[PDB]
Amino acid sequence: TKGRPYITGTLLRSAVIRSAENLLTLSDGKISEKTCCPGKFDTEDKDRLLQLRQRSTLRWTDKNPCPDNAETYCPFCELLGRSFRIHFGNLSLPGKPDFDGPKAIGSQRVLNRVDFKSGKAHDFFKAYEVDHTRFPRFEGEITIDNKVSAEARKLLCDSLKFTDRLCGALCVIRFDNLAEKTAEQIISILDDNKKTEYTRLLADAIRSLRRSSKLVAGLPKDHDGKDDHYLWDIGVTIRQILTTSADTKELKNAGKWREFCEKLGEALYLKSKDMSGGLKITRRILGDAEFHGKPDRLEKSRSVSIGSVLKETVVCGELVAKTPFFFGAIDEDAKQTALQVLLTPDNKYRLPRSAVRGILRRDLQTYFDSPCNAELGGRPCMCKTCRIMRGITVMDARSEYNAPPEIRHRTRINPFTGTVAEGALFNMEVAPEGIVFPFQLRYRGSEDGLPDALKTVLKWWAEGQAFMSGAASTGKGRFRMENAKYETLDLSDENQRNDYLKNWGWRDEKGLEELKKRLNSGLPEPGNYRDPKWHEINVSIEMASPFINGDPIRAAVDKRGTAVVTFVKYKAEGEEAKPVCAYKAESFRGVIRSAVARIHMEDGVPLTELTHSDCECLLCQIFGSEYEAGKIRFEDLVFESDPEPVTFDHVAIDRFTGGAAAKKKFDDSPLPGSPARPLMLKGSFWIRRDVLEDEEYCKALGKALADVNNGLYPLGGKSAIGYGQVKSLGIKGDDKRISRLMNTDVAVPEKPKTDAEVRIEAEKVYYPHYFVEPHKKVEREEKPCGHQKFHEGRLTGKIRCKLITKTPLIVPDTSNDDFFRYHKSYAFFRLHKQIMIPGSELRGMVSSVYETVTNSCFRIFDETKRLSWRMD
Amino acid sequence: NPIRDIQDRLKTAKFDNKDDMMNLASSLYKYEKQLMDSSEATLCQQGLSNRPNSFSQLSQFRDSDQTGKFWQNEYEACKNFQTHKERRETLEQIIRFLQNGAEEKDADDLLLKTLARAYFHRGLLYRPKGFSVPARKVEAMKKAIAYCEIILDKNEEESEALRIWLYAAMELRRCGEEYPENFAEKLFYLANDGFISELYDIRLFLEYTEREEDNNFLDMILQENQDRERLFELCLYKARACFHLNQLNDVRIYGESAIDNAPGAFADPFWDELVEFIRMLRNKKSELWKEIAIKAWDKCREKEMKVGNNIYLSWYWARQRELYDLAFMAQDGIEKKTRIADSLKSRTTLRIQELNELRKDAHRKQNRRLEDKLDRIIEQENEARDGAYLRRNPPGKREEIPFARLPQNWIAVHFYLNELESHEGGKGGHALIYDPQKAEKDQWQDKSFDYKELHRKFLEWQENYILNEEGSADFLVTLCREIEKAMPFLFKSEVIPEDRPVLWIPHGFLHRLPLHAAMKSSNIEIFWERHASRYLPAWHLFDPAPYSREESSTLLKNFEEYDFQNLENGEIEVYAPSSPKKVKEAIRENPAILLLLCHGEADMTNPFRSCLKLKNKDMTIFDLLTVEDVRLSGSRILLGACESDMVPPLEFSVDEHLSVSGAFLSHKAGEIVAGLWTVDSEKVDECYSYLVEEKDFLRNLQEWQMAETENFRSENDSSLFYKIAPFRIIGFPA
Amino acid sequence: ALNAYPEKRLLLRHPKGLCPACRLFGTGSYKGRVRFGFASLENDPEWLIPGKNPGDPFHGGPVMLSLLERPRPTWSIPGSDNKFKVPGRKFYVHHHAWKTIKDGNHPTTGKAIEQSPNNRTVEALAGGNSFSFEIAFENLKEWELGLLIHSLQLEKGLAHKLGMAKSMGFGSVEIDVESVRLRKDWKQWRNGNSEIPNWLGKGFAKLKEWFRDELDFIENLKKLLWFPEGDQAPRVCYPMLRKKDDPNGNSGYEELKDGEFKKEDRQKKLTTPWTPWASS
RNA sequence: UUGAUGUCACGGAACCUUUGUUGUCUUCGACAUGGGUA
Ligand SMILES: [Zn+2]
Ligand SMILES: [Zn+2]
Ligand SMILES: [Zn+2]
Repeated sequence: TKGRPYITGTLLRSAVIRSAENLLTLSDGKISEKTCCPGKFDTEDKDRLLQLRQRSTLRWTDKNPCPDNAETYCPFCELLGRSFRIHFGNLSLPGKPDFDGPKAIGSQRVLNRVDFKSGKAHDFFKAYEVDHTRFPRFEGEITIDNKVSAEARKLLCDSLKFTDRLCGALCVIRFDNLAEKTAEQIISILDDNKKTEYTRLLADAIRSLRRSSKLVAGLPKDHDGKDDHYLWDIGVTIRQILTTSADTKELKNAGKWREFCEKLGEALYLKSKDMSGGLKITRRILGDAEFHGKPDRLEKSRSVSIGSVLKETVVCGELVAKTPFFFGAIDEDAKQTALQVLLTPDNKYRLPRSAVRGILRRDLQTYFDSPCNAELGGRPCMCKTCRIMRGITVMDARSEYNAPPEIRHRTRINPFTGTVAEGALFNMEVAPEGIVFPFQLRYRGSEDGLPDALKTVLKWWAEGQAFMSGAASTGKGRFRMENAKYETLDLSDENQRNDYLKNWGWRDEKGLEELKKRLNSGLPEPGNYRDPKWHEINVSIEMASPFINGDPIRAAVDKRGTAVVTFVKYKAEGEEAKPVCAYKAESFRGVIRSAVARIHMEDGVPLTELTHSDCECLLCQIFGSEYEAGKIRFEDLVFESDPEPVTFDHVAIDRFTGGAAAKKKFDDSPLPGSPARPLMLKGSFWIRRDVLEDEEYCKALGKALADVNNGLYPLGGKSAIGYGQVKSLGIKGDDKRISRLMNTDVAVPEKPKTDAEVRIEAEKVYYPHYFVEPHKKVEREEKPCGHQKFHEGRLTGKIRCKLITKTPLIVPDTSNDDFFRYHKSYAFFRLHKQIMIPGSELRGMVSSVYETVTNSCFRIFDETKRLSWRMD
Repeated sequence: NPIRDIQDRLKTAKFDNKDDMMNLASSLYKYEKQLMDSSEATLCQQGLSNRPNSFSQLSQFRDSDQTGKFWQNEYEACKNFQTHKERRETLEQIIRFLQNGAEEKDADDLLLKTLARAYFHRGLLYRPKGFSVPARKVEAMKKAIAYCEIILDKNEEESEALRIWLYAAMELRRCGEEYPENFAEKLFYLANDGFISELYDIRLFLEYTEREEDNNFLDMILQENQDRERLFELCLYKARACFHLNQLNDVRIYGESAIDNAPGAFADPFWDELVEFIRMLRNKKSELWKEIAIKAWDKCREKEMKVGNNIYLSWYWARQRELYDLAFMAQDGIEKKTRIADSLKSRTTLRIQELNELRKDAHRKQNRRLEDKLDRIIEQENEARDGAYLRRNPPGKREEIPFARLPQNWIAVHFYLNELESHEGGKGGHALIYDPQKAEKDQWQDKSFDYKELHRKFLEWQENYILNEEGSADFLVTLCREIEKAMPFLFKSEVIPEDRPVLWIPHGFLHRLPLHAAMKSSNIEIFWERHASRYLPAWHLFDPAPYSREESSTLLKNFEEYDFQNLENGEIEVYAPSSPKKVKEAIRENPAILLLLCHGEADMTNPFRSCLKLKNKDMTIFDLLTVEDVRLSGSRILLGACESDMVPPLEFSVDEHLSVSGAFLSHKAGEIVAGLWTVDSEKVDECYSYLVEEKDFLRNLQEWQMAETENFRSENDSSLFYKIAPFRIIGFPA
Repeated sequence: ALNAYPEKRLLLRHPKGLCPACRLFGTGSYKGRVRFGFASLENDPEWLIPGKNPGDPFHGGPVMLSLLERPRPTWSIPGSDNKFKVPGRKFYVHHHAWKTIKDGNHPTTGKAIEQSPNNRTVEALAGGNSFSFEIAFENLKEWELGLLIHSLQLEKGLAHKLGMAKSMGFGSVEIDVESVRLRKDWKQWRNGNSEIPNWLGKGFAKLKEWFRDELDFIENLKKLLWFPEGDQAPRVCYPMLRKKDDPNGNSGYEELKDGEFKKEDRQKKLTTPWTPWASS
């Protein structure tokens, strides 16, 4: 595969000829004092030609072309070669270097075609992308015969300056083994010490260290504060190997350290997959649909006059990420992460032209409300969208921010059990919000300024409705166009056109600085404005309880040694990352989707019991499926104010000994929330207007959101101990079309007086504890009640209880063991200066009585304990 | 319970035995698979009894340790599911589970046979979503080939692997792809294997015969029992076998029997096989494809559905157009050639995806009768994609309007464009001219013309017209002169008698041509100077009725660009601006004259969703067709710019699109006046005023066109001709 | 050995499924059907000991506890003979030995507690402090809800034990149900307070079905939940290692083992609620 | 490293679908020790 890239002079000649036709239209076919033919573009032996023109030739005169046997040819026929006269050479990198293969200069990327109606791709194609920052310049020679007239050369030189794109990119044409070895040490340590259940967790946590090597020095210790962590001190230890790797001078560079953690995590990831010995599923399968366009070779040749009026409108601005975004690009080598983002070779984030055009084309069809059914090949489609898109140019954009992507872990819940489904865990790289991309759109055409469709589209983007990336259903890819400035250039005027040619259209960075001074602030106002497809709903959630959005990988890495930590995300501020706590969009979407699915049925079957593959139930119509994109988009919910996580610790009590059982530590670090200082969770989800105009769709969402508002769908984890309990949910921005559905006092009987009789004598001394002997029969059922629906004949609701102390109560605050000044001292448990009893304390207390009354099992019991007495 | 199954396997399991170890592995494999799916079996929370013994047996099994046999039985469960949705889902699970084993070097052939067969069956179930063949279907058939080639490299004559390789190769041909490289070699080996008495395999041996001319397999084919479910396939196979044996009488007998029992759905592979039979008989110069093609067309033409009066819907079969071209070329009677051509006209052809869109529209408007009929079509086509492979066969007519009903003084000119004949270098365009006043042996004439240059002239005007309307006037005059050069018989008195009115029934892109404005060369003669023209979308819409005796005129205007002076101020009611409610009310009162001046929007993909741009709302074509209590018998309707706005740009020369004029003819409207291209507002005011005043559209339009022709004659300017040419009359009143 | 295989979990699960508590409260493989919320104090705190600063009544005065040592299963399982089994579930009885702690004296000996790196100092609420919490339930049978309410409210004269130092008399709490609200559907929620007696009846009938009249674990549980009445101050404490170590003159652990609490008869003593170990 | 009178490839959004969830009261009393004597 060794060699080098090059550009054919035939491809350059093709673009020059296309530019000459546009210039001859503006000059009405005149170059200086000579007039030009339409040219000849018809050959009888059409088989010899690799490609035939499918577009229509531009028309500037009605006269017949030059004769085949003519003494003189017009300047446009001289350019075509109907007179080598003008020979084009290949364009090569200067110096003729060599590279190992195509992957030494660039990377293949899949470019898909998305079906407009379904929102899903059904075919794709691939191409190598070679970064301009590494290989910017190709050099070549155009050979011109001396018998070529001056008017022809003037047309040629003006056409080179007019030619603005080639090979898919805007252009200016001028004429004049540590990870390998560390993986084995870690794997051997894991295998020697019989700790292989942690191979995947260690791989994910080590990969998260690529952010900075200073994370190694802060790796958590055990609850005692000593280097005895269950993961980093398994062995030397894993921590010492990581600490040695961090201190290595080779890994001192942040770029070298980042590659090391990625290679190490990938090596440990392969080993973890090899361990399992059951059924193995390929998740990404049946995905190859590589279809290439096929040009039509029996296409009718046409000559079309477009008129002498040509105006180019330049729009420069900024595309600012208001949410995390995901431009999907999966590397074949990397398998640890299921979903990856598109980055530049120097690890900068990228906003590609292919995605920008795809969003423009989709939005133009949305404005016209007219799908395009054109196929790849043939003459260009003549609908309003395709004709506008042929006048549109967008420049590929990259950021300054270059920090590693944050990886979000998504699961699928088994709806019958209420737990994670077997093997349903996958990763996704996520680009951060707050990134700024330099935006430049140019439109070329005969209208006065922009078309009304493009004025409305660019106004949509300026209002923050530029949804430009994948993963839209989980709130990825919303941009706003900011600092928009425009100026229309009149290419029909000869003075303006000569000035436009002289500066190569002001498209290079130097020329663009001059042009940005000429631009006027704002956007052209659309004469006929149409409302955007998506409408924003603002959601307010009040939480009088602690909240946690489980992030297991951050728990393993955070300097806090806690077992469970809350999800946090990073915002880009220039080239810095600012962490904030958030409720994940994926988690919130899953809860909302479950609330709809558990109360709706299709043909008597709950929607949770459906496979929802090749399905068109109510749930698939609103939330999408594997065949049709969803019509509702959930964003991350952030917290008003800045609550700081607090730590809670728990112990399981052996039902026989009555003391703390020997179990793995499961302390949690949730965000505090209380009735006095409730958590305020705010964000927005967007819903398509056709969904918002449908009475049955708004009815389905209103019923589900009524159950969330009534505290039936807690947010986050640890719901059993009192976390994530929603006090109220409100929505605004729907004209009450959904919120309209989101809206006796009998005394509780007194307890019976007990019949338990205990006789106590003052002279006796009694033991502090006694044992209740269980019945020998334990009633067990093989299948418990499923969670997939509200079953008929069952009961769902709330119990409100009052607890009163009869003797002094000690529920300690164990965060501070030296409260009253070794001799440990504790204060009573409180949250936000409010005296409380956590639900886990009350849960375990009542569970023990329930086990004894129902004669259940010993739920907490140290079975593997081995007793030992002493000989007498 | 999967757990109870494992426990039973553990009670009686001999590890040296292979029957027990296969059952135990099956119970283990089944339990793991039900866990990955979040099925209701995951609610089983119990464990295995006799833990010390269960642990030892399970530990020995893991040290002793087929994947192929368990998954083979899972595939045999797929072939028995009735619905294609059930089969498509289960094929999804089999493919993803067996992908791991295929990567392994030591991969069992049973594992590879099951996975290749699952890819082939999933490839048959890919539903199209466009004009192109699904790219996934091609990939699925290529993956099945790759897996079989792994087996075939080890054993070049594996019986089942060859069949799966040949099944996928045939479907690649059906998808427009060429045959793979070794198709000739793989086909020879299956012949060496022997003969298989299965319909899905007989076609493979016929392909062998056509390439090797070996007669040993032909007599075996002719002896097959005729008690099978897919009898039409066997009759076609025997007709193919009889043709190689020169038993031409039996080719006719079996070929006719196959067509008489043909499957209802066009997705059935029989239809492409039937067309290939005709193309081969025609290629071998056998004068027997003509009977087959005519009979095939005669049954193919009843595969349509009715969407209200005069509006017919059909589903897309890619080779239906070729079959009609074959039947047209086979038929010799000119009158019967007109019946073939007229069977295509005024019919909307929708893909399976667009039929879902129309199914949803019918559901919204509570049109359950039309929704149920669309459901059967959708299911029947989707359920026939793997019917040949599964060996299943799941279980209307319209009258002909006689040609003598045309009044004696008139002349009818039917058109048909033959794409197949034009590709072969012939004159694909045919004018079928009918003269009621001639002798019955001379009443019909068939004029053949080449439409290649005419179609190119139309596309140049259409592109110049879309980019710069009214600046395309010169290209229009060049186009109108191209009509006469293509069809010079229109200006010959022998072909068309002078002074007699001419009825036009165009086909394809000829519906969008100004046939009445054909120009013959320094003086210039326009067609309307000699004849008065009418237009019909098809001959089967010919239902003359007396005009409406009620005298009342309406002007539904939603056109703010221009104010029509001569039309708005007068005896005509002006309900401007116009909303869908206003339009519906005016339709129900049966006006003598109705004017609808507005804009419209075109839907390229689905003509039933093209809409009239009205005040605060849009009215789709399907909205117009579904209005209840509509009386428009003998009502003369004049349309503004909406008619040209709601027709997409042309893409194929034989494509026809439904517009407002078809929507109004469905309501038995007498006459409809509309322009082919966008009509100048001032000329619309002048032209429509004269028609309403004099109430004789056929005569008045010819007079008005000639009165404006005199102005054009003095200057010969294309700009004036651009404004008078577009107007034409649609419909044939009594 | 079966680490990579999914059937390893089946060797860790009972052949007959899940007990009533593993359905209502769940397992690592099955989600529970109940949710317990944080309790919040309803009034101003009442503290066991006044705080150092009388200005703020929201902090209390420290109290030093005695030594809280690990439970000893070798006491309840005297020897390695297979006749010695796990006696049952441990419940701490209710008593007022916290009054001796408040005075600063040891419960067993009556001698002043001395500060040590082993014992702890706590801020304890007094008796008479009320809390509010809610329990959320989903898909419960009428017998599951009836026993859950029974497990919560218990009966008049019974109480729970919550928090630290349950051996010393700390943690007697009584729960009272005050509202049951049921989800009829997405739009309607009703009041279920009137249907509580029927839920209680079906819970008891479910126990009569499983065990017939053999309900002795229930009666022994209610004796261990029994709360001392008026003018009843049971003396409840652990004996010392030796009789000489006890200033009260009561027996020690050395003297009890060669006595009433011998290995042959110790477990019967421990599983009989309110069994004295000394008479004074 | 192109071929020339014909390249809309800025003619194609890696797009679509999956809740880090589940289960556990910061709880608590009996020893420790190996011989020694004959
Ligand atoms: Zn020339
Ligand atoms: Zn288009
Ligand atoms: Zn569904």
